[PDB]
Amino acid sequence: LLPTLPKLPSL
Amino acid sequence: GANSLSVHQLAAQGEMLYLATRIEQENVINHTDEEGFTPLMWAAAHGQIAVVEFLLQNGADPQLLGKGRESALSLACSKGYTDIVKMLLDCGVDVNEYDWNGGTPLLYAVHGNHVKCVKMLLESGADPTIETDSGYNSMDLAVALGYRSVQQVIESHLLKLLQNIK
Repeated sequence: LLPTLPKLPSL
Repeated sequence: GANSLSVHQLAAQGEMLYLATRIEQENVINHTDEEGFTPLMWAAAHGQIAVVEFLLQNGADPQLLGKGRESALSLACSKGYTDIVKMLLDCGVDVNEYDWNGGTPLLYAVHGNHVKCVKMLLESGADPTIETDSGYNSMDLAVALGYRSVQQVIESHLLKLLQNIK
């Protein structure tokens, strides 16, 4: 429930 | 507790006061973590509008790129955080940075069907012709994914670009 690592999605 | 949290986690949780203390007790406002993410990037990626504003006002570098060439902009565009996107654009950030994921802020906004983000990026000169690894530009993505409202906005912009070329 802690914020997850920022991640850009695949395109 | 908060003392065991990174400045990045504090930003992402929207803990304004705790963050404000940590960046005054030291110069960590632009401190990059193991992935090269700054607190601003964590706040952007988690939609923490008030934290983003605080960080920007206090000197957080909005243009810094992560180890994958991520920006706070591309993170906020992928999630459709329109207010955060606008704030970053008002800083004069580059909109056409191509990252190691084969993306740009516009490609992320289109992929997420975030029409207001798309409009803003286009007005700031985002290039709808830049392609993904697989050869899809912003128009190609909109058509394939069936995001007809995004497609419509890109089309109106393409007409303008075409008018300028003639």
